[PDB]
Amino acid sequence: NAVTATQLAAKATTLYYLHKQAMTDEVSLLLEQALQLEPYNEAALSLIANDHFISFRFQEAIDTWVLLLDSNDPNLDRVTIIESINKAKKLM
Repeated sequence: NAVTATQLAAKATTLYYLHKQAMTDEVSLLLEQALQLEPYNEAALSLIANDHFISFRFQEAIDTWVLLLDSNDPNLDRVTIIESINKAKKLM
């Protein structure tokens, strides 16, 4: 019935990328709500990490990705996430 965490994170993602990649209160709240429903939501944590990365906060990007890796979702693309961590690590 209700909107899913991924659907909330998808709206957050649209408002983010199409609007100057700003973490506004609106984007942050949609993400918070995705993570209230699913604490390890891939779409949500991935936006947060990417936003850190884009902002050159490489340590915080890594922390978010490492947190995402603790997901128990068998389908999680760990490979791409760890490539992201590795890039970030090299830019620090």
